[PDB]
Amino acid sequence: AYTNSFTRGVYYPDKVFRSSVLHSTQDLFLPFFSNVTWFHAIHDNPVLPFNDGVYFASTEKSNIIRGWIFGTTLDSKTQSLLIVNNATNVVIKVCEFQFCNDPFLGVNCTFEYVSFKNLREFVFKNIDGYFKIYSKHTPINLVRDLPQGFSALEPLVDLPIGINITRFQTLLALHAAYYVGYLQPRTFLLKYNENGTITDAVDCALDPLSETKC
Amino acid sequence: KFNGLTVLPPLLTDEMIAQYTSALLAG
Amino acid sequence: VYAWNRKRISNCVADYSVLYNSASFSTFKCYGVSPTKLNDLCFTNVYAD
Amino acid sequence: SFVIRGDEVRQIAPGQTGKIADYNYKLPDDFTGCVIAWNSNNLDSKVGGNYNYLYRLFRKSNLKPFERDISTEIYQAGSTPCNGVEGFNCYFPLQSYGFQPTNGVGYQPYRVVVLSFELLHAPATVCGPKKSTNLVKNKCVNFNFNGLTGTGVLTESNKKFLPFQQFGRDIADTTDAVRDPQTLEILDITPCS
Amino acid sequence: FNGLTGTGVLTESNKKFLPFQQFGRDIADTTDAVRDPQTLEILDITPCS
Amino acid sequence: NDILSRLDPPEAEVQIDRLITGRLQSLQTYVTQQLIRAAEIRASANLA
Amino acid sequence: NDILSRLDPPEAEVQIDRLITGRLQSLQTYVTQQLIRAAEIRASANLA
Ligand SMILES: *[C@@H]1O[C@H](CO)[C@@H](O)[C@H](O)[C@H]1NC(C)=O
Ligand SMILES: *[C@@H]1O[C@H](CO)[C@@H](O)[C@H](O)[C@H]1NC(C)=O
Ligand SMILES: *[C@@H]1O[C@H](CO)[C@@H](O)[C@H](O)[C@H]1NC(C)=O
Ligand SMILES: *[C@@H]1O[C@H](CO)[C@@H](O)[C@H](O)[C@H]1NC(C)=O
Ligand SMILES: *[C@@H]1O[C@H](CO)[C@@H](O)[C@H](O)[C@H]1NC(C)=O
Ligand SMILES: *[C@@H]1O[C@H](CO)[C@@H](O)[C@H](O)[C@H]1NC(C)=O
Ligand SMILES: *[C@@H]1O[C@H](CO)[C@@H](O)[C@H](O)[C@H]1NC(C)=O
Repeated sequence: AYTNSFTRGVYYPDKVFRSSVLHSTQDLFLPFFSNVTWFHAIHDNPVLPFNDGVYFASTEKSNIIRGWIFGTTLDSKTQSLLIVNNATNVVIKVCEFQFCNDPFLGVNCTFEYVSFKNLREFVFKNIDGYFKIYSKHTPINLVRDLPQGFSALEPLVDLPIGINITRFQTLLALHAAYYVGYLQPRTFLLKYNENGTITDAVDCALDPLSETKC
Repeated sequence: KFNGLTVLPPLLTDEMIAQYTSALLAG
Repeated sequence: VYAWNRKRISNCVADYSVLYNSASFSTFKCYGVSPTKLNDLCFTNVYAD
Repeated sequence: SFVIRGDEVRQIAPGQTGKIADYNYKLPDDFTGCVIAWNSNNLDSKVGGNYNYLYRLFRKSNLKPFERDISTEIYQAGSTPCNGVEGFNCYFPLQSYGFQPTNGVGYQPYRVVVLSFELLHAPATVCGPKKSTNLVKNKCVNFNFNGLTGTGVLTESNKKFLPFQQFGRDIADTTDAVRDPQTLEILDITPCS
Repeated sequence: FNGLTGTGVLTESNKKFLPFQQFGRDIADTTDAVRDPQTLEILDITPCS
Repeated sequence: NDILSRLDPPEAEVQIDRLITGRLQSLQTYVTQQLIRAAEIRASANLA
Repeated sequence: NDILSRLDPPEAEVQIDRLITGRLQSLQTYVTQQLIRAAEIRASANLA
């Protein structure tokens, strides 16, 4: 299944405060009005390619999606990033974990850290071994598909794993539809308000009107 | 702004321009 | 040194891969052309002093 | 940190071409750091040869900067494929350094430490030891915030910096406002009259 | 062509290159026409639209 | 293309910079002369 | 200030020279455009 990613996938390109200024930047974002792959969690956690960075959003009701796996082969032969977010603690581990045929949760390590009504947006990308977590939590009232709107996305974690990653997989809590995007090196125009919050954006390669706007 | 880029005020202010136009119009 | 030889070389194809591969060369400095992109270029004449 | 041959010390630099530079450790052109090395022939050398130090001289692609490669896969030298078996036109991609004390200086082990300082602007974690001074507000002062040097007037302001934002910038990337690294408060920088 | 890299459209032409001439040049020394080193024939280089 | 096909990127950055500086000087001079000539032509057209 | 706070003078003079050349080119272009625009404005004011 496929759906329309209207205006999501835009985060802060850096950690510099800008207010009441239109800024142009070069960074890996999600395209505007594109085809993000639609998955279901009713009555589906395959392995997907990780070409140049992946947008990820989730519509939640009871916190079913709780984890992530990144790597290449995902069978403890290579180094793999594992993230598990149970009840109150966010656990990030980079051990060479042994995986099942389908990784799920029931209802040589180098680093370890332990800490629909909801829309959980994420961008995961690798730049010279840096793995960056870009996340933001917002409330929604919509169940059929991804709501149309715009919300800026913020950095929380920079993790220099230095792992070659080309394949990624998700985790589900078995007794929540989710969408996979992709990033390409585009030019955008970023609109900052008086409070320094991104309120609007323009893809300079979407249409000639936005080309003129850029 | 603050990089040495300044704006010098004109010698003739808008009130004096208005007075000149008033004098020319009355004449 | 004064009677340095000069070999005129023509009508061949040159990989230069052995020249890259041999580590016996203590000193390897290329000035007018960068060493890596040598096999992609065809030249008129080459001299080996 | 690594230990290389004395002939390979010059290869640890931007824009360097060599066996170690292309196949073992590649440096970016815009490298912001330091390269430190010293001789260790008295430590990393057995009397018969310390063959425990390995290096890669077979790879079919040059490394991208800051790349770590532990591939044991056998190099396919000839046209015939190598299905995990070495031999003729199929070579083990790593080579063992022979570290004997009787060798020359150019073929002696050197302990190399490479420092790299990402200067990307973010809350900073590693400074140097400098006696901090009390901040003075509403006065033309010569400030220094985490190495950012400038002259201006520090005043209390209302620009809500985001928690991950440390510096604010103007149109001509002059430092408009800073967050104090000791007390998490917000201040403008207005250059003196 | 013999290490000369470029982008353009190769078309059959009538510019009679002399037997010792290999490359043709424009006003701003852009490669106007080349002789193929395998078959001795003449071709223009017109950059793409 | 000759510079790109003979020199690796670190050394080329310098040659290409020399070419860019020369061509930028030529372009700026050309645009300045075009602006002056366009102003003179504008004056002639206003007279016409 | 970043260049001055990271580099000693032997590399700082080269980097500062690059900045000075770029900013001088920008200033000269700006002043030339200002002169041309001021001449046009002068012509318009003479007409007025
Ligand atoms: C998205 O998918 C639809 C079919 O569901 C297709 O018609 C359209 O061309 C696709 N757009 C892109 C940009 O791939
Ligand atoms: C969450 O998962 C971790 C696994 O690392 C486990 O140790 C922990 O007990 C779990 N529960 C909580 C409340 O953290
Ligand atoms: C950890 O890495 C080393 C490589 O130095 C390898 O020899 C070892 O087998 C690895 N550990 C496991 C459990 O595979
Ligand atoms: C990462 O692994 C894939 C195979 O899983 C390989 O094709 C690719 O070249 C690797 N990346 C690097 C930078 O070596
Ligand atoms: C900025 O935030 C304040 C709340 O502190 C709010 O009242 C104001 O409307 C916001 N301004 C903008 C432009 O969003
Ligand atoms: C600086 O000292 C204050 C106490 O005076 C402390 O609260 C603050 O956390 C210190 N700064 C950092 C970065 O730890
Ligand atoms: C290239 O091959 C043709 C035959 O296909 C031959 O006639 C020609 O001479 C060859 N080119 C050269 C430079 O020898």
